[PDB]
Amino acid sequence: IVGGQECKDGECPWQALLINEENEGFCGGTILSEFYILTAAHCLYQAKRFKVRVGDRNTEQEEGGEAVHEVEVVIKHNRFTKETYDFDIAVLRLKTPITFRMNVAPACLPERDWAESTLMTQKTGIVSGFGRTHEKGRQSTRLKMLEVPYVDRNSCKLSSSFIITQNMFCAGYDTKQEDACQGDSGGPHVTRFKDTYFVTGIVSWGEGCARKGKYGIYTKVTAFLKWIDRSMKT
Amino acid sequence: KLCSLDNGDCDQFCHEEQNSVVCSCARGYTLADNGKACIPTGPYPCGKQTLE
Ligand SMILES: CS(=O)(=O)c1ccccc1-c1ccc(N2CCc3c(C(F)(F)F)nn(-c4cccc(-c5n[nH]c(=O)[nH]5)c4)c3C2=O)cc1
Ligand code: NA
Ligand code: NA
Repeated sequence: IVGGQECKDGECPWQALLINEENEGFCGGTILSEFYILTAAHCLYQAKRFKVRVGDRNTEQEEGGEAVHEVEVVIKHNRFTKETYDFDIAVLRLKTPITFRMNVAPACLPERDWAESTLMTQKTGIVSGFGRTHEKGRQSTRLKMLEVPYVDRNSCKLSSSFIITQNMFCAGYDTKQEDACQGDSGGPHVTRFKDTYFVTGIVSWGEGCARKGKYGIYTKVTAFLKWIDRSMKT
Repeated sequence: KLCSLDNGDCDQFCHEEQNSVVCSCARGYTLADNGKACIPTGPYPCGKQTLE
């Protein structure tokens, strides 16, 4: 995250961190339930074998409430391709269930029509992650969050060099130099509704980070609710 | 207006059935007696910050 604010105690409890063999965070994830993590399909190419870290806010200090989970099943969308970045979604089933506690809790999965008419129409959402704090930088050791305005679909398509499919949405600022960045990929974009946070997006990609006239591109979670529901039964 | 008027006073999901508001909740919540609020079934319900 470039700009924004640190996630304080209990503020971003749905955040998961994908960790390689070297125990370094490379992508984010969203806790959907005790056995399932939502992430980006493209994250699965960033490491041969990876684990899931939950309840982590600072990667330098062991947090007690912090836990490492092994992946049992990787459920990747067969339609994902590096050429388009379309269908940038994957579901992970863990070997052991997550213990919910302070800093560990799932985000809600909304119903499709309501998310589209009610969540997607709010002014903003919140993106969070351990990604780079500047376009050229190292992975943050602190979990950050940033409030990001929903971006008009037409402005989104015009801002981009690449095709913005119907499985994608824009969020961010045109002038303000704050946005998600590399390493935030797979992480949550949640929308608050009456003090309840619903997962609305998956950090997917962007042309640089926090660049003027550019936005963060997210996998639209609503386009995959049935596929997510199905994945959780298998 | 129904669901367009302040989410039909629902806490969460608002649906329209026979020109009437029908509220529902995500998993881990039970719809309240007033048929509008969503009550957590146990500790750590989805979407709640753990600030306490
Ligand atoms: C494969 S393709 O054919 O190009 C293609 C074809 C079709 C569609 C997209 C693409 C595509 C374009 C650019 C990228 N890339 C380019 C390099 C980069 C870096 C960087 F600069 F740190 F290296 N970070 N990062 C990143 C990562 C995550 C969030 C944000 C973000 N969110 N909000 C915001 O402003 N940025 C930024 C990217 C990124 O997504 C990847 C893929
Ligand atoms: Na930690
Ligand atoms: Na921008």
